[PDB]
Amino acid sequence: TTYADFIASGRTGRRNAIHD
Amino acid sequence: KGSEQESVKEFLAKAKEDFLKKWENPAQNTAHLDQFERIKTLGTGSFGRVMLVKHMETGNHYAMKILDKQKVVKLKQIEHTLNEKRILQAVNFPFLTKLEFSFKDNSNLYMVMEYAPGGEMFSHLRRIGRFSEPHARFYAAQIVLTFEYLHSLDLIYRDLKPENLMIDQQGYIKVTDFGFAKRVKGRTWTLCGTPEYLAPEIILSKGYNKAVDWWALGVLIYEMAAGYPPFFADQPIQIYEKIVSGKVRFPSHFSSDLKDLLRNLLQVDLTKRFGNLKNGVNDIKNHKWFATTDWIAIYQRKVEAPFIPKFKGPGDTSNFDDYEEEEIRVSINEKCGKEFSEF
Ligand SMILES: NCC1(c2ccc(Cl)cc2)CCN(c2ncnc3[nH]ccc23)CC1
Ligand SMILES: NCC1(c2ccc(Cl)cc2)CCN(c2ncnc3[nH]ccc23)CC1
Ligand SMILES: [Cl-]
Repeated sequence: TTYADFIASGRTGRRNAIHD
Repeated sequence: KGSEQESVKEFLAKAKEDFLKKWENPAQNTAHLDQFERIKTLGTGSFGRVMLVKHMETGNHYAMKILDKQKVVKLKQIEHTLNEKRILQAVNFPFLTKLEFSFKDNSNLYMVMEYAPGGEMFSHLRRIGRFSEPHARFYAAQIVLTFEYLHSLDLIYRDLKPENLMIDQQGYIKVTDFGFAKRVKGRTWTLCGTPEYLAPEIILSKGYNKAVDWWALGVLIYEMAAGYPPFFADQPIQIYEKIVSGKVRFPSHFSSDLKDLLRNLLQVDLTKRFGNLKNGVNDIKNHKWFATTDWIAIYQRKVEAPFIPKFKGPGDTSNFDDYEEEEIRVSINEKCGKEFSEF
């Protein structure tokens, strides 16, 4: 499931901003 | 004023007058660190942290953002940090926390704001999994109003996401984290934001405008209603490839009206993206998915929130994660005087 793929991903925690 | 005394246009015109006065003549040095008792760290970051504090003379609780001047410099966030403070001290809106005080010392910059005890929307969204459409709609409405306000002041916000939306004691939200907000009438070019929420035109290194905020709203609504974002992968580069294509798939539980709204927000074509058309924000506010929202009642905070935080006292922090507590060190030597002169 998409939910499962999300939860197994490394991006379910707090996401950092990016910066040039 | 009367509830129907002013149009939105008139109301926003008067709000701009208020804002510009403060914008042109910013408050500076309005408290000192020794006026606050430090209670707990509410969040951390690369060049700063946020603590719950008590203002000793009133007993009021506030959130205090503490930025290390040297770290802001190392990360090249000097101008962005000046933007943040200058803007936050000048704004006033029900879903924003303006600065109550700001000051600096030898080592740090300090911004003190109304405390939101409900914690980050992020925490609740992840735990519960997803929000119902009415629940997601209630939050989204507040963001729509706040963006209309911000954009009318020529401000671009540039970091919408659940981690940056705080829940208050009544279940309403505060749009915090003004670190990338900027007052700009033209287009602008800085690559900033969060991978999942970036509009394609940012990724493609084009000049861009306030339409990027409306794209980010589409991402937020999707994430709130689905429980995961429309473009995710383990690595930022894969997320970017997904965004630029802009191919999205909606959960089968999404309503027709939700899908249609999202198609118009998550529109790669700026000539078609809702919020960026002749009619501006009213294309969003008048969309069928929002047909039930009472914009006037939401503004007045008259609507009963779908979720009202657990609240065990004025300085309760149970809705926050625990972070390691670090010292607030103040050097005997002034750091970065020139850089933060106007702060
Ligand atoms: N009549 C103007 C206002 C109002 C102001 C004060 C009081 Cl006490 C009641 C109402 C309508 C509700 N708001 C908005 N309504 C719709 N769209 C908006 N975009 C930004 C603010 C508003 C704010 C402006
Ligand atoms: N982006 C979420 C946070 C944040 C966390 C870490 C860092 Cl380094 C910056 C920001 C927003 C400010 N915080 C607030 N918490 C409670 N009440 C508030 N009122 C205004 C801001 C906050 C704490 C949470
Ligand atoms: Cl903040």
